[PDB]
Amino acid sequence: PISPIETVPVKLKPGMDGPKVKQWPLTEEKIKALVEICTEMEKEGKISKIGPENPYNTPVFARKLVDFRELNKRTQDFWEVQLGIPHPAGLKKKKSVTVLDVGDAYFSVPLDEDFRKYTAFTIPSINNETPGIRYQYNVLPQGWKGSPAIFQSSMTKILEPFRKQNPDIVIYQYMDDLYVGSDLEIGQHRTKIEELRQHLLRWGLYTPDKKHQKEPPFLWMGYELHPDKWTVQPIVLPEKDSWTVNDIQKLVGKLNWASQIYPGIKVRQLCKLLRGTKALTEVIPLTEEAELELAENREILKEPVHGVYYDPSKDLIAEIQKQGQGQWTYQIYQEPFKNLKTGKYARMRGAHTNDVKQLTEAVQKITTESIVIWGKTPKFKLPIQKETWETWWTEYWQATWIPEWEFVNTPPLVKLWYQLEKEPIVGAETFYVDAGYVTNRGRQKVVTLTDTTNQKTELQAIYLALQDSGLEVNIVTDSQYALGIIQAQPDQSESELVNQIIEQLIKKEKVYLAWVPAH
Amino acid sequence: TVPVKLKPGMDGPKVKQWPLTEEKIKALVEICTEMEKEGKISKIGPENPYNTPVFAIKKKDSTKWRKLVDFRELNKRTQDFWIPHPAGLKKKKSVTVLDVGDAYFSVPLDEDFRKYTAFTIPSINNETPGIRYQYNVLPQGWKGSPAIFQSSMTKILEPFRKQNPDIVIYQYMDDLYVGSDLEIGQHRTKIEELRQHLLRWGLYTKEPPFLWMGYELHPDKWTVQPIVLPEKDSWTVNDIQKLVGKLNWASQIYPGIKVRQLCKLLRGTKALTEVIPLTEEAELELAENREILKEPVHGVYYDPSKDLIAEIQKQGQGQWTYQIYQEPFKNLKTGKYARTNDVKQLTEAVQKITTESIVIWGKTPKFKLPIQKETWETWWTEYWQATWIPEWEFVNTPPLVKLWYQ
Ligand SMILES: CCN1c2cc([N+](=O)[O-])ccc2N(C)C(=O)c2cccnc21
Repeated sequence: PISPIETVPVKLKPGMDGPKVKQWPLTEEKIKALVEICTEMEKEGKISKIGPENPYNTPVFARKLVDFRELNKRTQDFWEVQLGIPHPAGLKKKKSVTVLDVGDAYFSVPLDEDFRKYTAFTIPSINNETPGIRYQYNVLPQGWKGSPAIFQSSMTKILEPFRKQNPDIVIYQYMDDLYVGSDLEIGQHRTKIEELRQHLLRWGLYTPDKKHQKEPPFLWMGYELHPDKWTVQPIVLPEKDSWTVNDIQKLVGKLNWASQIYPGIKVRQLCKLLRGTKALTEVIPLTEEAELELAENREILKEPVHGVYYDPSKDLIAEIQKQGQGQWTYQIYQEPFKNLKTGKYARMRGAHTNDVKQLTEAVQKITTESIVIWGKTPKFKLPIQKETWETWWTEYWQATWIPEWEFVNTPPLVKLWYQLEKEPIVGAETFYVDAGYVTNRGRQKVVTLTDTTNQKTELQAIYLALQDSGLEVNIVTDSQYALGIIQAQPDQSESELVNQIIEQLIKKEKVYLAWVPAH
Repeated sequence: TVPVKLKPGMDGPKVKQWPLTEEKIKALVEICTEMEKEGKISKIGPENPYNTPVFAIKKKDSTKWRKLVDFRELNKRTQDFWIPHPAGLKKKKSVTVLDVGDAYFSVPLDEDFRKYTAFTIPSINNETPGIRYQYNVLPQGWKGSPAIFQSSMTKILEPFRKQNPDIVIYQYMDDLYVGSDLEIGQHRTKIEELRQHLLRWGLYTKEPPFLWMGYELHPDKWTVQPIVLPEKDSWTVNDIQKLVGKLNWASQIYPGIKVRQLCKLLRGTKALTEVIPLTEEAELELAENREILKEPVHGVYYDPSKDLIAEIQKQGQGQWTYQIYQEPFKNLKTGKYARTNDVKQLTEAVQKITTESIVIWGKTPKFKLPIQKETWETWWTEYWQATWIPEWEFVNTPPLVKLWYQ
């Protein structure tokens, strides 16, 4: 095991000891096959013949498959091998990029000598009178817990120097693949490409040559990648007259994949089909709306669209639109509508809400993801006026902040359909709600509904009071519950009640709602 | 090095790192490269599974950036160290804060403990593994650091201490609280001298950066906000209800409060705007209730054995209300904060509040923040400037409790 690579010291989970699992003898066909391989490996230094002084052993079988599962169960946790995956729009444009498959992958990195003994395995001897050969890996065993992370690690240090000597160049390590692009006249590129291979090769690392490499575009992690443009790997929307819950979910799934680049995809209608379904194999006939939606999506998908890459020079701009109740879309471009990316947001945070609250939340998610991709926040272009925003702002008991943003007059404009009077209305009837109401003008109505929550009863009362009152109305209640909800001023809710109420509210000229402790 | 161990049985933290802005990232890079150079920290390998979050914050009145590691989790799993907070400090006229964190960079860290100080510098869009290091010296923000350095610290301070014992010097984490009663001018003076005494006696082995715009806190003037009732000219049904409500609530705290009389004034189904004449009877009940609130409820004491809590409330307009108690309804303090944007405000308030908690009880409280996590997480580092990090939680206050403050 002669190598220029400093090894990462490994140790087994505390208390735990090496794996002492039995070897299930093999036919002589299998035995020979191993020996031959094991010997080649010995020759290469990857493993080394050891004595029966090693009390450890992992099973092996037949190519060679060493099962390290157990060891893996006894080996320390390493640091998360690559956390999140980079998104295509977060990249910079390249005159060219080449991909290198890393051969001799793990089978090319030294293993902490101190830890090798644990990798010990034995190949039975044909003759039964005789004992078998005991080896132990000298390198990162394929299939072992550390292998990945450790290799990943090593790899980058190997790259470390070269990188500095070629600041222009850019390399990204991803598994057993090495991605490299530059803005060098083509050949210069290929040239550097060669230097690279050699440099690696200088630490026993082999790689494929020009004619063997795959070439752009590059389908990776589900996308299609060119040095200067990107997109989602092609989506074919099956054609059939029998959709199964299963079929549906998949399609919807696929449909979403698109949304990040394809603007206007809508799943509302398809999704709806899944209600009350009883089996993955249950067949739901498409509704008229479903057909329409699918068809429409068929058309969008039909024409290939493609995302552009990041130019750290120019700014990031994000534009938002409400494409439906609790449904929003957005797009990030730097150069006018030259999208880097697009996307939707249907996140209903809380049982009740309003566009202002949501739109605000949308912004956040965007902000979060922008940072995660371009390390910066985009200036926003929103369909809401500052005045509207600020109004809601101050009112809300919760804190919140929206980075720099400009109003965009692109209907529909988000607004507040109503607003409670800050002071009780003079000359307006006053309803006292507790299952009914009693007003100062002598009126009353007491309804008793079947099947209802205490909280739901409260809302209904109020509801009644709204119905039976004139355009201006004062309402007194003892439900902190109902109060908070309304005070929040929702314009959409899961509960129909609230919606009915909301409907009433929107109509009224003025509405004062108040609380008073009960009993 | 002094051997230190986690509390029995606990393991090191493996917290996840929050995405950062290219800008903030670059900062930490520069910083760490230097720290590395000087052997303070060193890159670590994958054989290290631990990780604490790290942030970049700005030094106000400075061009330089500051690294802030979130040792909160670590500190919790860090064995206790089996100076009692000075009751005098809170009482002093003026207190200034110094950032004596760099002093820690001198003492070595028990090698066996370093691995746990693992933290990482994120990489944009996960396009690269991300720089990982661990500390070799005592790290700023770690519970252990001030303890271990306590020694050298008491020493280096002994002279000045007895030189002019008219001043109270308190250390909390990387913070040094200096209290005096001197004239604002003489203060800032003797203050600068300590800075120098510190440099001039090298714990920096640069003069001690001030914290809080160098500005001073006047704990002397920290007064509690009593509950208040509207002083209406004419009382409308509505006003009264709102009055009774508030009172009912406060009755929880002050048992002597009574509304029987005020509640009578609200007979039947009257109309909200109808103005009701206070009756001699009720008039003296309010008055009494009013007198009862004039001061904090008796019998509320600080139990060092319990966590200090702190909830803040938004009153809109840039004003905020907050309370510190260890038991429901049994506040030890209450105040307010006025104006920027919501977050900025909030973080300022939190820090302000924490800073007091520290000055009063030499301990940080556990805040209850009225905001959405993702939002906080996103911007707090943008205005944060303290060197410690309080423990927080996220809540959705009921617009009822807000109406009962300010
Ligand atoms: C230059 C590297 N490269 C690229 C980078 C990357 N990353 O950083 O995680 C992932 C994939 C990837 N691939 C495969 C590319 O083809 C590519 C295209 C354009 C620019 N850089 C591209």
